Amino acid sequence: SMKIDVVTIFPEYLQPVRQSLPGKAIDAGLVDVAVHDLRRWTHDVHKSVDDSPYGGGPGMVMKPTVWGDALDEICTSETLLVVPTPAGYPFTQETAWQWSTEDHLVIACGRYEGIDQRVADDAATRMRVREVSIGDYVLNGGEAAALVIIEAVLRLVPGVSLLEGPSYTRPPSWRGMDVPPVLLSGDHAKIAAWRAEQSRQRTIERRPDLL
Amino acid sequence: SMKIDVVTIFPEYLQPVRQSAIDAGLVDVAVHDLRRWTHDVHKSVDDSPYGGGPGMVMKPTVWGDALDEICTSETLLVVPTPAGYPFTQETAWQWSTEDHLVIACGRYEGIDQRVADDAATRMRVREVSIGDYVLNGGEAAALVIIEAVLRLVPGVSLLEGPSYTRPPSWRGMDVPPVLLSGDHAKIAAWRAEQSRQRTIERRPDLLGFDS
Ligand SMILES: OB(O)c1ccc2cc[nH]c2c1
Ligand SMILES: OB(O)c1ccc2cc[nH]c2c1
Repeated sequence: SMKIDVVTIFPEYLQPVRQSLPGKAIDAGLVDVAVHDLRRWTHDVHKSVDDSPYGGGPGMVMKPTVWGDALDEICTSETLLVVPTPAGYPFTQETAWQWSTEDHLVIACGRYEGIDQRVADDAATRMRVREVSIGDYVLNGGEAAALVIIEAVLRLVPGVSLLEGPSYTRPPSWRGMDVPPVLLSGDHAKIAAWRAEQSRQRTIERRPDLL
Repeated sequence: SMKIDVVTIFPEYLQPVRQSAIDAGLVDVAVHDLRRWTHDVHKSVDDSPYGGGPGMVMKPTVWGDALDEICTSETLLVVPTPAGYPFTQETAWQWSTEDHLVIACGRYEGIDQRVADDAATRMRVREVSIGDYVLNGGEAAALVIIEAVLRLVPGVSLLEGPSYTRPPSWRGMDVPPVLLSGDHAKIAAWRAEQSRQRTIERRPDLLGFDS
Protein backbone atom coordinates (compact mmCIF):
# COMPACT_ATOMS: atom_id res chain seq x y z
CA SER A 1 0.00 0.00 0.00
CA MET A 2 2.91 2.37 0.68
CA LYS A 3 6.42 2.03 -0.72
CA ILE A 4 9.25 4.13 0.77
CA ASP A 5 12.66 4.37 -0.92
CA VAL A 6 15.50 6.10 1.00
CA VAL A 7 18.70 7.29 -0.72
CA THR A 8 21.81 7.97 1.41
CA ILE A 9 25.60 7.60 1.58
CA PHE A 10 25.06 5.89 4.97
CA PRO A 11 22.59 3.04 4.27
CA GLU A 12 23.43 1.29 7.59
CA TYR A 13 21.79 4.20 9.47
CA LEU A 14 18.36 3.07 8.24
CA GLN A 15 18.68 -0.63 9.21
CA PRO A 16 16.89 0.01 12.57
CA VAL A 17 13.57 0.99 11.03
CA ARG A 18 13.63 -1.78 8.40
CA GLN A 19 13.87 -4.44 11.10
CA SER A 20 11.29 -2.69 13.29
CA LEU A 21 8.45 -3.12 10.77
CA PRO A 22 5.75 -5.56 11.92
CA GLY A 23 5.97 -8.84 9.99
CA LYS A 24 2.20 -9.00 9.49
CA ALA A 25 2.20 -5.67 7.63
CA ILE A 26 5.00 -6.71 5.26
CA ASP A 27 3.37 -10.09 4.67
CA ALA A 28 0.03 -8.40 3.95
CA GLY A 29 1.83 -6.12 1.49
CA LEU A 30 0.80 -2.98 3.37
CA VAL A 31 4.31 -1.50 3.53
CA ASP A 32 7.80 -1.82 2.02
CA VAL A 33 10.91 0.21 2.98
CA ALA A 34 14.02 -0.01 0.77
CA VAL A 35 17.38 1.72 1.32
CA HIS A 36 19.85 2.61 -1.45
CA ASP A 37 23.53 3.61 -1.35
CA LEU A 38 23.90 6.87 -3.34
CA ARG A 39 27.38 5.77 -4.47
CA ARG A 40 25.71 3.24 -6.80
CA TRP A 41 25.13 6.21 -9.15
CA THR A 42 28.61 7.82 -9.02
CA HIS A 43 30.54 8.18 -12.33
CA ASP A 44 34.19 7.95 -11.32
CA VAL A 45 36.57 5.44 -9.74
CA HIS A 46 36.82 7.62 -6.62
CA LYS A 47 33.01 7.44 -6.15
CA SER A 48 32.67 11.23 -5.71
CA VAL A 49 29.38 12.59 -4.31
CA ASP A 50 30.43 16.18 -3.48
CA ASP A 51 32.32 19.20 -4.89
CA SER A 52 33.20 22.82 -3.95
CA PRO A 53 30.43 25.49 -3.74
CA TYR A 54 30.07 28.11 -6.50
CA GLY A 55 30.49 31.58 -5.01
CA GLY A 56 32.83 30.31 -2.34
CA GLY A 57 32.26 29.37 1.27
CA PRO A 58 32.84 26.54 3.75
CA GLY A 59 32.03 22.88 3.24
CA MET A 60 30.94 21.05 0.11
CA VAL A 61 27.79 20.64 -2.02
CA MET A 62 26.38 17.32 -3.29
CA LYS A 63 26.73 16.80 -7.07
CA PRO A 64 23.67 17.23 -9.32
CA THR A 65 24.76 14.63 -11.89
CA VAL A 66 24.89 11.79 -9.30
CA TRP A 67 21.57 12.72 -7.65
CA GLY A 68 19.84 13.23 -11.00
CA ASP A 69 20.74 9.69 -12.12
CA ALA A 70 19.60 8.18 -8.79
CA LEU A 71 16.22 9.94 -8.81
CA ASP A 72 15.65 9.21 -12.54
CA GLU A 73 15.88 5.48 -11.74
CA ILE A 74 13.91 5.42 -8.47
CA CYS A 75 11.13 7.98 -9.00
CA THR A 76 7.98 7.83 -11.13
CA SER A 77 5.20 10.32 -11.93
CA GLU A 78 3.35 9.29 -8.78
CA THR A 79 6.32 9.85 -6.42
CA LEU A 80 6.25 12.34 -3.54
CA LEU A 81 9.92 13.41 -3.21
CA VAL A 82 10.82 14.35 0.37
CA VAL A 83 14.04 16.33 0.98
CA PRO A 84 14.99 16.95 4.64
CA THR A 85 16.76 20.30 5.15
CA PRO A 86 17.06 22.86 7.99
CA ALA A 87 15.78 25.40 5.44
CA GLY A 88 12.55 23.51 4.73
CA TYR A 89 8.87 24.04 5.48
CA PRO A 90 8.00 22.70 8.96
CA PHE A 91 7.13 18.97 9.15
CA THR A 92 4.18 18.55 11.56
CA GLN A 93 1.51 16.00 12.52
CA GLU A 94 -0.72 17.51 9.79
CA THR A 95 2.02 16.76 7.25
CA ALA A 96 2.30 13.18 8.54
CA TRP A 97 -1.46 12.63 8.14
CA GLN A 98 -1.37 13.98 4.57
CA TRP A 99 1.58 11.80 3.51
CA SER A 100 0.09 8.66 5.12
CA THR A 101 -2.19 8.07 2.13
CA GLU A 102 0.57 8.30 -0.50
CA ASP A 103 1.53 5.34 -2.70
CA HIS A 104 5.27 6.16 -3.03
CA LEU A 105 7.61 8.32 -0.92
CA VAL A 106 11.24 8.80 -1.91
CA ILE A 107 13.44 10.40 0.78
CA ALA A 108 16.65 12.07 -0.44
CA CYS A 109 19.19 12.34 2.40
CA GLY A 110 21.84 15.04 2.04
CA ARG A 111 25.14 15.70 3.82
CA TYR A 112 27.77 18.48 3.99
CA GLU A 113 26.12 21.76 2.97
CA GLY A 114 23.21 20.16 1.07
CA ILE A 115 22.23 19.11 -2.49
CA ASP A 116 22.69 21.35 -5.59
CA GLN A 117 19.34 23.17 -5.88
CA ARG A 118 18.88 22.20 -9.54
CA VAL A 119 18.15 18.58 -8.45
CA ALA A 120 14.92 19.55 -6.65
CA ASP A 121 14.02 22.19 -9.24
CA ASP A 122 14.36 19.65 -12.11
CA ALA A 123 12.44 16.96 -10.20
CA ALA A 124 9.59 19.40 -9.52
CA THR A 125 8.88 19.72 -13.26
CA ARG A 126 7.58 16.13 -13.30
CA MET A 127 6.68 15.09 -9.71
CA ARG A 128 5.66 16.65 -6.36
CA VAL A 129 8.62 17.80 -4.24
CA ARG A 130 8.61 18.72 -0.49
CA GLU A 131 11.62 20.29 1.29
CA VAL A 132 11.00 19.96 5.06
CA SER A 133 12.56 20.68 8.46
CA ILE A 134 11.74 18.42 11.45
CA GLY A 135 12.68 21.13 14.00
CA ASP A 136 14.69 24.30 14.66
CA TYR A 137 18.12 22.68 14.97
CA VAL A 138 20.94 21.68 12.63
CA LEU A 139 21.96 18.03 12.12
CA ASN A 140 24.99 16.64 10.20
CA GLY A 141 22.75 15.20 7.47
CA GLY A 142 19.26 14.05 6.57
CA GLU A 143 19.32 10.46 7.91
CA ALA A 144 18.01 11.10 11.46
CA ALA A 145 15.26 13.29 9.95
CA ALA A 146 14.31 10.42 7.61
CA LEU A 147 13.95 8.07 10.64
CA VAL A 148 11.60 10.57 12.34
CA ILE A 149 9.49 11.09 9.19
CA ILE A 150 9.21 7.34 8.50
CA GLU A 151 8.05 6.63 12.06
CA ALA A 152 5.53 9.52 12.24
CA VAL A 153 3.99 8.68 8.83
CA LEU A 154 3.85 4.87 9.03
CA ARG A 155 2.18 4.75 12.46
CA LEU A 156 -0.82 6.49 10.79
CA VAL A 157 -1.07 3.99 7.92
CA PRO A 158 -4.17 1.85 8.44
CA GLY A 159 -2.79 -1.53 9.48
CA VAL A 160 0.91 -1.02 10.17
CA SER A 161 -4.42 22.07 20.53
CA LEU A 162 -3.39 21.47 24.12
CA LEU A 163 -0.57 19.32 25.55
CA GLU A 164 -1.31 15.98 27.23
CA GLY A 165 -1.11 16.04 31.03
CA PRO A 166 0.63 13.64 33.44
CA SER A 167 0.00 9.86 33.53
CA TYR A 168 0.12 7.42 36.50
CA THR A 169 -0.01 3.66 37.22
CA ARG A 170 0.65 1.25 40.15
CA PRO A 171 1.70 1.48 42.91
CA PRO A 172 -0.64 4.11 44.44
CA SER A 173 2.22 5.48 46.61
CA TRP A 174 5.89 5.55 45.54
CA ARG A 175 8.87 7.34 47.18
CA GLY A 176 6.55 9.60 49.16
CA MET A 177 4.42 10.59 46.16
CA ASP A 178 0.73 9.57 45.93
CA VAL A 179 -1.26 9.27 42.69
CA PRO A 180 -3.76 12.19 42.60
CA PRO A 181 -6.82 10.96 44.57
CA VAL A 182 -9.32 12.27 41.98
CA LEU A 183 -8.09 9.53 39.58
CA LEU A 184 -9.26 6.91 42.12
CA SER A 185 -12.66 8.54 42.76
CA GLY A 186 -14.93 6.80 40.26
CA ASP A 187 -16.29 10.26 39.28
CA HIS A 188 -15.47 10.24 35.60
CA ALA A 189 -16.89 13.71 34.76
CA LYS A 190 -14.70 15.19 37.51
CA ILE A 191 -11.65 13.24 36.29
CA ALA A 192 -12.14 14.67 32.79
CA ALA A 193 -12.33 18.24 34.16
CA TRP A 194 -9.19 17.67 36.27
CA ARG A 195 -7.29 16.38 33.21
CA ALA A 196 -8.40 19.42 31.18
CA GLU A 197 -7.02 21.81 33.80
CA GLN A 198 -3.69 19.91 33.99
CA SER A 199 -3.44 20.20 30.21
CA ARG A 200 -4.19 23.95 30.32
CA GLN A 201 -1.51 24.59 32.97
CA ARG A 202 1.15 22.53 31.16
CA THR A 203 0.41 24.31 27.85
CA ILE A 204 0.69 27.79 29.46
CA GLU A 205 4.02 26.83 31.10
CA ARG A 206 5.72 24.93 28.27
CA ARG A 207 4.07 26.03 25.00
CA PRO A 208 2.51 29.51 25.27
CA ASP A 209 2.78 29.67 21.46
CA LEU A 210 -0.08 27.15 21.25
CA LEU A 211 -2.43 29.67 22.86
CA SER B 1 34.67 15.23 27.56
CA MET B 2 31.00 14.18 27.57
CA LYS B 3 29.34 10.91 28.63
CA ILE B 4 25.86 10.02 27.28
CA ASP B 5 23.82 7.13 28.71
CA VAL B 6 20.60 6.07 26.90
CA VAL B 7 17.99 3.86 28.63
CA THR B 8 15.43 1.99 26.48
CA ILE B 9 13.55 -1.32 26.08
CA PHE B 10 14.82 -1.40 22.45
CA PRO B 11 18.64 -1.10 22.66
CA GLU B 12 19.03 -2.38 19.06
CA TYR B 13 17.24 0.75 17.78
CA LEU B 14 20.13 2.94 18.99
CA GLN B 15 22.90 1.41 16.86
CA PRO B 16 22.72 4.14 14.16
CA VAL B 17 24.63 6.19 16.73
CA ARG B 18 27.76 4.34 15.56
CA GLN B 19 27.97 7.19 13.10
CA SER B 20 30.54 8.28 15.71
CA ALA B 21 33.33 11.59 17.59
CA ILE B 22 33.19 8.32 19.53
CA ASP B 23 36.12 7.24 17.35
CA ALA B 24 37.96 10.43 18.31
CA GLY B 25 37.17 9.67 21.95
CA LEU B 26 36.09 12.99 23.43
CA VAL B 27 32.59 11.60 23.90
CA ASP B 28 31.39 8.21 25.15
CA VAL B 29 27.90 6.85 24.43
CA ALA B 30 26.45 3.79 26.18
CA VAL B 31 23.06 2.10 25.70
CA HIS B 32 21.23 0.24 28.51
CA ASP B 33 18.31 -2.23 28.41
CA LEU B 34 15.67 -1.10 30.95
CA ARG B 35 14.65 -4.74 31.49
CA ARG B 36 17.98 -5.31 33.27
CA TRP B 37 16.41 -3.71 36.36
CA THR B 38 13.26 -5.90 36.54
CA HIS B 39 12.61 -8.77 38.95
CA ASP B 40 9.67 -10.90 37.77
CA VAL B 41 10.27 -13.72 35.29
CA HIS B 42 8.18 -11.97 32.63
CA LYS B 43 10.10 -8.67 32.93
CA SER B 44 6.99 -6.44 32.99
CA VAL B 45 7.63 -2.72 32.57
CA ASP B 46 4.07 -1.42 31.98
CA ASP B 47 0.59 -1.34 33.60
CA SER B 48 -2.87 0.13 32.87
CA PRO B 49 -3.43 3.87 33.67
CA TYR B 50 -5.08 5.19 36.83
CA GLY B 51 -8.19 7.21 36.00
CA GLY B 52 -8.83 5.54 32.67
CA GLY B 53 -7.64 5.98 29.12
CA PRO B 54 -6.28 3.87 26.25
CA GLY B 55 -2.99 2.01 26.32
CA MET B 56 -0.41 1.40 29.01
CA VAL B 57 1.94 3.46 31.21
CA MET B 58 5.55 2.56 32.15
CA LYS B 59 5.85 1.68 35.88
CA PRO B 60 7.90 4.01 38.09
CA THR B 61 9.57 1.22 40.10
CA VAL B 62 11.81 -0.14 37.31
CA TRP B 63 12.78 3.35 36.12
CA GLY B 64 13.64 4.47 39.67
CA ASP B 65 16.08 1.60 40.14
CA ALA B 66 17.71 2.15 36.73
CA LEU B 67 18.22 5.89 37.26
CA ASP B 68 19.48 5.33 40.84
CA GLU B 69 22.40 3.37 39.36
CA ILE B 70 23.21 5.52 36.29
CA CYS B 71 22.61 9.09 37.54
CA THR B 72 24.44 11.40 39.95
CA SER B 73 23.53 14.86 41.28
CA GLU B 74 25.52 16.35 38.38
CA THR B 75 23.51 14.51 35.69
CA LEU B 76 21.23 16.29 33.24
CA LEU B 77 18.25 13.91 32.84
CA VAL B 78 16.65 14.33 29.38
CA VAL B 79 13.13 12.90 28.81
CA PRO B 80 11.71 13.08 25.25
CA THR B 81 7.90 13.63 25.20
CA PRO B 82 5.35 15.30 22.86
CA ALA B 83 4.33 17.37 25.90
CA GLY B 84 7.82 18.74 26.56
CA TYR B 85 9.45 22.17 26.28
CA PRO B 86 10.75 22.71 22.70
CA PHE B 87 14.23 21.35 21.87
CA THR B 88 15.94 24.04 19.73
CA GLN B 89 19.42 25.07 18.50
CA GLU B 90 19.75 27.15 21.68
CA THR B 91 19.08 23.98 23.76
CA ALA B 92 21.74 22.14 21.76
CA TRP B 93 24.36 24.83 22.48
CA GLN B 94 23.43 24.76 26.19
CA TRP B 95 23.70 20.99 26.53
CA SER B 96 26.97 20.85 24.51
CA THR B 97 29.01 21.82 27.56
CA GLU B 98 27.52 19.24 29.96
CA ASP B 99 29.62 16.47 31.53
CA HIS B 100 26.84 13.85 31.66
CA LEU B 101 23.52 13.44 29.80
CA VAL B 102 21.14 10.57 30.56
CA ILE B 103 18.30 10.12 28.03
CA ALA B 104 15.25 8.18 29.32
CA CYS B 105 13.30 6.72 26.36
CA GLY B 106 9.61 5.94 26.87
CA ARG B 107 7.28 3.63 24.95
CA TYR B 108 3.54 2.80 25.22
CA GLU B 109 1.68 5.95 26.43
CA GLY B 110 4.70 7.31 28.30
CA ILE B 111 6.31 7.11 31.76
CA ASP B 112 4.60 7.57 35.18
CA GLN B 113 5.08 11.28 36.04
CA ARG B 114 6.59 10.48 39.46
CA VAL B 115 9.81 9.25 37.81
CA ALA B 116 10.68 12.78 36.60
CA ASP B 117 9.35 14.38 39.81
CA ASP B 118 11.48 12.08 42.06
CA ALA B 119 14.59 12.63 39.91
CA ALA B 120 14.13 16.42 40.16
CA THR B 121 14.68 16.25 43.94
CA ARG B 122 18.29 15.10 43.24
CA MET B 123 19.28 16.38 39.78
CA ARG B 124 18.29 18.70 36.91
CA VAL B 125 15.51 17.30 34.67
CA ARG B 126 14.42 18.39 31.17
CA GLU B 127 11.23 17.10 29.46
CA VAL B 128 11.56 18.06 25.75
CA SER B 129 9.75 17.83 22.39
CA ILE B 130 11.86 17.66 19.21
CA GLY B 131 8.90 18.80 17.06
CA ASP B 132 5.11 18.85 16.71
CA TYR B 133 4.53 15.22 15.70
CA VAL B 134 3.93 11.90 17.48
CA LEU B 135 6.48 9.06 17.45
CA ASN B 136 6.06 5.49 18.81
CA GLY B 137 8.69 6.16 21.49
CA GLY B 138 11.65 8.27 22.59
CA GLU B 139 14.40 6.41 20.71
CA ALA B 140 14.31 8.39 17.41
CA ALA B 141 14.17 11.62 19.48
CA ALA B 142 17.28 10.46 21.40
CA LEU B 143 19.15 10.00 18.09
CA VAL B 144 18.17 13.52 16.93
CA ILE B 145 19.26 15.08 20.26
CA ILE B 146 22.62 13.23 20.30
CA GLU B 147 23.46 14.34 16.77
CA ALA B 148 22.47 18.01 17.30
CA VAL B 149 24.48 18.20 20.56
CA LEU B 150 27.65 16.24 19.69
CA ARG B 151 28.46 18.29 16.58
CA LEU B 152 28.80 21.34 18.88
CA VAL B 153 31.11 19.80 21.50
CA PRO B 154 34.49 21.57 21.57
CA GLY B 155 36.93 19.43 19.61
CA VAL B 156 34.38 18.17 17.08
CA SER B 157 17.67 33.55 12.72
CA LEU B 158 17.44 33.17 8.94
CA LEU B 159 17.26 30.19 6.60
CA GLU B 160 20.16 29.14 4.40
CA GLY B 161 19.59 29.87 0.71
CA PRO B 162 20.26 27.54 -2.25
CA SER B 163 23.69 26.02 -3.01
CA TYR B 164 25.33 25.00 -6.32
CA THR B 165 28.38 23.15 -7.68
CA ARG B 166 29.81 21.95 -11.06
CA PRO B 167 28.87 21.87 -13.95
CA PRO B 168 27.74 25.51 -14.49
CA SER B 169 25.00 24.31 -16.89
CA TRP B 170 23.08 21.04 -16.24
CA ARG B 171 19.97 19.76 -18.11
CA GLY B 172 19.57 23.30 -19.47
CA MET B 173 19.54 24.82 -15.96
CA ASP B 174 22.23 27.44 -15.17
CA VAL B 175 23.94 28.28 -11.89
CA PRO B 176 23.02 31.92 -11.08
CA PRO B 177 25.63 33.98 -13.00
CA VAL B 178 26.50 36.18 -10.00
CA LEU B 179 27.98 33.11 -8.26
CA LEU B 180 30.48 32.78 -11.13
CA SER B 181 31.37 36.50 -11.12
CA GLY B 182 34.02 36.49 -8.38
CA ASP B 183 32.43 39.65 -6.96
CA HIS B 184 32.34 38.97 -3.21
CA ALA B 185 30.10 41.95 -2.40
CA LYS B 186 27.56 41.10 -5.09
CA ILE B 187 27.57 37.42 -4.07
CA ALA B 188 27.10 38.24 -0.37
CA ALA B 189 24.19 40.53 -1.28
CA TRP B 190 22.54 37.96 -3.56
CA ARG B 191 22.84 35.27 -0.89
CA ALA B 192 21.43 37.54 1.83
CA GLU B 193 18.42 38.27 -0.36
CA GLN B 194 17.80 34.61 -1.25
CA SER B 195 17.87 33.77 2.45
CA ARG B 196 15.44 36.47 3.50
CA GLN B 197 13.20 35.49 0.54
CA ARG B 198 13.18 31.80 1.54
CA THR B 199 12.51 32.73 5.16
CA ILE B 200 9.37 34.81 4.47
CA GLU B 201 7.98 31.99 2.26
CA ARG B 202 8.77 28.97 4.46
CA ARG B 203 9.25 30.31 8.01
CA PRO B 204 7.51 33.69 8.40
CA ASP B 205 7.46 33.17 12.18
CA LEU B 206 11.26 33.68 12.27
CA LEU B 207 10.76 37.29 11.09
CA GLY B 208 7.76 38.03 13.33
CA PHE B 209 4.91 37.34 10.89
CA ASP B 210 1.77 35.18 11.12
CA SER B 211 1.54 31.46 10.33
O1 LIG C 1 18.98 19.89 10.51
B1 LIG C 1 18.44 19.00 9.52
O2 LIG C 1 17.02 19.03 9.36
C1 LIG C 1 19.37 18.64 8.18
C2 LIG C 1 18.79 17.99 7.08
C3 LIG C 1 19.56 17.69 5.95
C4 LIG C 1 20.94 18.05 5.91
C5 LIG C 1 22.00 17.90 4.96
C6 LIG C 1 23.16 18.46 5.51
N1 LIG C 1 22.84 18.92 6.74
C7 LIG C 1 21.51 18.68 7.00
C8 LIG C 1 20.73 18.98 8.15
O1 LIG D 1 6.58 12.28 19.64
B1 LIG D 1 7.66 12.12 20.56
O2 LIG D 1 8.48 13.27 20.84
C1 LIG D 1 7.55 10.93 21.68
C2 LIG D 1 8.49 10.84 22.71
C3 LIG D 1 8.41 9.84 23.68
C4 LIG D 1 7.35 8.89 23.60
C5 LIG D 1 6.96 7.76 24.40
C6 LIG D 1 5.82 7.22 23.81
N1 LIG D 1 5.51 7.96 22.72
C7 LIG D 1 6.42 8.98 22.59
C8 LIG D 1 6.50 10.00 21.60
